[PDB]
Amino acid sequence: GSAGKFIVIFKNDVSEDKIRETKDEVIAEGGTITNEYNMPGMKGFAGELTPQSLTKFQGLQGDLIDSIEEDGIVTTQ
Repeated sequence: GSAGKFIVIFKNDVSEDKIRETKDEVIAEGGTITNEYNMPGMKGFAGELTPQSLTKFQGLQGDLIDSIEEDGIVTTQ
């Protein structure tokens, strides 16, 4: 149902529980998770998102999301 899959990342400040939270927030909210990124210095994840969830961590960005890459609202590939 989502608008597709997305890939967001969190700065190197965000907390651990926070990560699981934000992600969980999407799980409960709407978006889902299919994969995650537990790299050294890189804390991100990949899964299903939408335009709604975006605005969520889209505005608060900078102090939460380091990089956001939407692949749902692409159309015409």
